[PDB]
Amino acid sequence: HTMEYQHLGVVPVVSAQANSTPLGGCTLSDGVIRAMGDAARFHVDMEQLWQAAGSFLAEATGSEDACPVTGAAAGMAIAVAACVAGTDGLRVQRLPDPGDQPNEIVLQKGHSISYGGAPLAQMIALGGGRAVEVGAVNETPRSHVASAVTRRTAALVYVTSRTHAVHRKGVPLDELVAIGREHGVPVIVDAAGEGGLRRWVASGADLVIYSGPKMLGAPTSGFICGRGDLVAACRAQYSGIARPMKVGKENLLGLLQAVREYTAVPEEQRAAEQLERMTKLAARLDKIPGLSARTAQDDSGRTIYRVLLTVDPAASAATLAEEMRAGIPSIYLRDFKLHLGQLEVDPRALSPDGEESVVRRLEEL
Amino acid sequence: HTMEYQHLGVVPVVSAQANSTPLGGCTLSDGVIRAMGDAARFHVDMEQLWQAAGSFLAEATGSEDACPVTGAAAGMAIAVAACVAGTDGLRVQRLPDPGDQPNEIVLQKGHSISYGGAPLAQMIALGGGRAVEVGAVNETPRSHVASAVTRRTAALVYVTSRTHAVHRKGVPLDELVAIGREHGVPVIVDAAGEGGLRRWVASGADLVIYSGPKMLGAPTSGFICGRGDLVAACRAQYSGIARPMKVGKENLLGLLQAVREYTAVPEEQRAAEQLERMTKLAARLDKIPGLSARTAQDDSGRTIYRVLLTVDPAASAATLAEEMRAGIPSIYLRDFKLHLGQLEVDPRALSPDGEESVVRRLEEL
Repeated sequence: HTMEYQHLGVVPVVSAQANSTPLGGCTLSDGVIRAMGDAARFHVDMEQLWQAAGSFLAEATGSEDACPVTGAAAGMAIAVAACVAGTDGLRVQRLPDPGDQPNEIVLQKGHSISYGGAPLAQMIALGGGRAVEVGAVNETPRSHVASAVTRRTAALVYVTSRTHAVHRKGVPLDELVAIGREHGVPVIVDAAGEGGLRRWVASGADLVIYSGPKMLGAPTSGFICGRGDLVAACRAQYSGIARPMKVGKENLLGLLQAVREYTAVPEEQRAAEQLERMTKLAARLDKIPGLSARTAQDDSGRTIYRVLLTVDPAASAATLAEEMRAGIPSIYLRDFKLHLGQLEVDPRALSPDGEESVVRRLEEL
Repeated sequence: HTMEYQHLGVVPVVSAQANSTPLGGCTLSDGVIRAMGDAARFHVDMEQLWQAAGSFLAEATGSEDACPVTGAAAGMAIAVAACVAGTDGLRVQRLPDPGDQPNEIVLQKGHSISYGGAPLAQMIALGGGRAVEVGAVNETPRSHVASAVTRRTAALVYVTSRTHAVHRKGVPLDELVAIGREHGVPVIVDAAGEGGLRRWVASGADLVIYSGPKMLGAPTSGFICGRGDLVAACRAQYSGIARPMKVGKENLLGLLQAVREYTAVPEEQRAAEQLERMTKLAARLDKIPGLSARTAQDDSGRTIYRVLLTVDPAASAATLAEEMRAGIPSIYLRDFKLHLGQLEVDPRALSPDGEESVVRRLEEL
């Protein structure tokens, strides 16, 4: 019959570390799945579909236009290419050679992140740019950034993630927009796993990048929204460095159905339901022998709740984390606080049956 | 009479953000002050004093030898120069020109910190080296570091601070030592504000840098301890790039008296006294109108305690922080958690009269 994971010997896993790309991103709702199936039955003008999908994604973000991509990593490469090559078909097809165009891409040292091993500076190089890192991980003064903007500067890159990037004594986004407007250089925003669909565009940034499977519950996909002229320069890159970064019509329709369902549920019900589900889950874990648990808000200051595990060695935090990933139902928890002897259970990719699969696997030790 | 701060119009300040360099570092005990005064009355062979002070500082750290410096920033420059120029008097006096010596200094992207605005890579350039940053702030695989070590590599730099540097999915120190021993390249450790005087040397690193005023309660000073041959190459740099980084005999004797007093008080009494003093201080603050307080261990996982303030806007966290630094007794608190609407009160530079100066200044608002 139809091939499934069990046919390939791939047993599913339990994701208690949110929508990780190495874990397939996220699971789709029945509506997202059905949208991918209906789009796979007809031939459509992809230029007309891209223009229509862009206006849909721009309205949901309050921006001028939008351009779908495969994800946040491809979003950065295309956004940089749009600022370097523009819409000239010959310059587009000559990238990553910048030719005679300014291609310096300025960013703070603390924002030099990696996309699953691929550095953000490598995505800048694919788009014909050269990364110029300013400041240090613990400090980057505003004057350091403004002095780094010259006639050879093509764009400014800002990473919003307080999990993968560091912002301590850095330059805020509104300061970068003020710097960009002062010299006339675009500002590119990496908002890969951000839930706010309008706050980052409202900052005045020219291009804002979202990843699909992170929060919107979409298949492998993404989009770049912002100013109309630069979003138009993004689309032109699909005749160049963005040609290998294909976006199938099934992924795009599945992405639009994910946004329509995301903008329907209010953020209050999604936060309250998670806050009450993790409060009930933290009680079941705190009663385990030699394990303390409590509901804790996101340390970065977001409306996301999890269960901070206190793996006291009287009952090893590092050894116990590997024990969960090797059981019969493979379970992946957040281990960023393993140096503090702690672990976390993220509910953003955890099914109700997945919650029971974690309490049972924990009770067996 | 004798000139003091009041004669210059400099009014003292209250340090609730530990021993910050911009705040004069730290205050000295009566014994440290007396040691600086007694050393200022006699002429001594500085080579004999440096040899004697090195053996004293090496015994307290369990290393082979030690070399005093002005502080952690100068420690990095001299340690790099020791790995690049060695002990050749001509190469020492030709730095920061490396000549024909290998001068690549490999470090993780997350460890590219700054010393009060001066980047760590700039300190590497002063010592005749070239910084090679590997990986990203959120990830740096071990293979990335080992592949970056070539015949042109002079040393490996590791920053221990979990406050100013990022270690998330990075390379641990014992892995760097294994990499250094594999290729035969020294390992340089920035342990500026570390309290452990022996754990970092015991890791096998060749050179370990400590800053005086940070934890040891010393005047402006510092030292580099580690392997004998490289510590000898550090001393030779004082005929070169370390000549402007003078260390007066008063600062050095004051540093040794600080180490003798530090190794006398057990870490149990210093941690218990702080844990009980901040527990009593957190109760006086939690009773303030619209302010919650509690004793919290160091988020990085250290035996240091502070009072996490919950500045609810019902009674602005950012505005209230500036209000404390502008009062009649200027008070500086930790504002690294201001994005979370919080603030901290560090007791490492807070006198008992300084504690009362903070509760009174907080009660006046």
